[PDB]
Amino acid sequence: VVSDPQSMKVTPIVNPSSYVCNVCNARFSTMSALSEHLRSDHR
Amino acid sequence: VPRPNGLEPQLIDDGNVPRDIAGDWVYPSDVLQVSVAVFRDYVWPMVKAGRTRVLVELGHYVYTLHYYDPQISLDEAPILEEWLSKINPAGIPPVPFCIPIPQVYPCITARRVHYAFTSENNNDSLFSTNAASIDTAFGENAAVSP
Amino acid sequence: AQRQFFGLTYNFYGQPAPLFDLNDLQELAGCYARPWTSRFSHLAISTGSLPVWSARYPSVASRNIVVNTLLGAHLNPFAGGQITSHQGITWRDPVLSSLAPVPAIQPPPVWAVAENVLLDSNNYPTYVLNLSSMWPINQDVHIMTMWALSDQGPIYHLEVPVDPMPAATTAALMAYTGVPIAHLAQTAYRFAGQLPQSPDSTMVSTIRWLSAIWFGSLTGRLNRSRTCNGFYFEFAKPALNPDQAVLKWNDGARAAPPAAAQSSYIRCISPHWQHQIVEVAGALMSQSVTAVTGLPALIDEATLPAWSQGVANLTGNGQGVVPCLDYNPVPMAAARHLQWRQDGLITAAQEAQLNNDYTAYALTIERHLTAMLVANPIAAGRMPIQPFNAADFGQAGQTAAAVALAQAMFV
Repeated sequence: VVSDPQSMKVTPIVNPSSYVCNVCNARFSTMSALSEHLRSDHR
Repeated sequence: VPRPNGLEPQLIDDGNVPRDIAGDWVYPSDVLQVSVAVFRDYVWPMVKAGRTRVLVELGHYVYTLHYYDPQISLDEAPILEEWLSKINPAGIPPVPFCIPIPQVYPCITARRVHYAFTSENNNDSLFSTNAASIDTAFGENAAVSP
Repeated sequence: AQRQFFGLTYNFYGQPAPLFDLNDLQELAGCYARPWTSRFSHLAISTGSLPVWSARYPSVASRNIVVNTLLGAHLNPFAGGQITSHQGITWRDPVLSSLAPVPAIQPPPVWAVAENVLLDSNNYPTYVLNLSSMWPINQDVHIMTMWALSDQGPIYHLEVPVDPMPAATTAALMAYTGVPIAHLAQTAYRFAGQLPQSPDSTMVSTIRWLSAIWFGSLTGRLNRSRTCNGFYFEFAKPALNPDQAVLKWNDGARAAPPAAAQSSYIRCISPHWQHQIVEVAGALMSQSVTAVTGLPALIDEATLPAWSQGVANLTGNGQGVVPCLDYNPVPMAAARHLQWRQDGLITAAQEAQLNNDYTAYALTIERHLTAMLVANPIAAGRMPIQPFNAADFGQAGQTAAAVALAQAMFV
């Protein structure tokens, strides 16, 4: 890796910040917590 | 409307017949106000992937500019994602457009990724492109209009 | 149980190779590229009334119509014994699960593209020697056969015995009450496609009794005031989602077991079945029965397409055949409303009312398919629409005879 000026920076195509319940929508901080909504609430 | 076992989430189109996000959409602004929570979660991840050019159709908006430097690299995505996260069913922030600062020499430029760009020619107060410079080289020369 | 399904591959309509490309393999819902146990997969999770159809799949029967040519294009077994491969795509192993790219080191022989290849089933000895694992494949191939032996709507099969519903049937059926016909097709199919059942199993004679009990409702003979044995299907306004059926239970004046067996194959000539989830459901809901129990008899060669003429053990022409009474959605429902008025369910004013509200609905079905066939021709590559032509859509065959069959099926 060579830190430099130009290097077409491209944002993640899917905001890693939050995690939406796809069945419902109750979002979560870490992917992990979203597994619980989908394993618990939606199962 | 979401679809089962790996199928694209259909975006209920105008005629009221869910269509699919990978295409060309026309977003009646008002809609985009009581809907962002969705927009940003299904069509947005799509536009970035570069597979769903969308036209947000809002009459006359206020418009914030942001001159960046063509030398260095930049990706106009977050100065947009943020703008989206500030749209209530109430009010939207002045549409922000990033614009490279016009250089004097013929500089090497870093491939930036942009998304927002208006259809109508709203560049009517540019006045001048490089007052003091003996000549703009990479920026858009805009000699003082006579 | 049962192991001897005689199939028939989809027609090419005059096209070079089978109507489907490479992308169809990695787009199927559910289990990756596994065409088996698919069909009602994109409908596993209901969001609303609106029929599930995207850009590539312009209709309801579009998902199935595609998995058909994709199915036949990879059916050398049962018709040759080998496994072959079409355009660099083959099955993983003898069990025949999902389709992966041709394995290196020992690649299978290239499939010889051919139209309408007769499937014998016994030709592939590995099938019977591994029945409990590759059982769904029997139900699916049977589907493709019923769909292939027709250029206008899947030919299923009604029946109804001479005597009343068994004592084990009436107790099993009282569990699918508040369940739309769209869902009954999903529960019926998913049933006979996962474990080898018997021809005389309780869930088989009940699901068959549920299909023929649905036809009478579709014709209007088995309405709210005339149940087969306490079961019928209440239809909502045609302008307010006519797809809703539901098997309601009542205690009114039942009909009566017919003097003889009314075994008869039915079809939907009008290309309307393509976008109607109710027609596709009624067809596949009956096919689930003829799966565990092969064709009760042969199909009539009377009409049908020019390619289904005299099949091996599917379509005959002698005396061992059963006539196929084909209908048309618009005239069928127009005669279905006429039944309701006869007994006094609807006013004589709602007679000519429901006709205009439905003919306008069926028009939307026609305006849609015609606009999709032009968008997606046939010589392009795939066949999500199936070239029906615009000269039809309202040339109703012997629909008037299908209605007379329902009156005879429930005297």
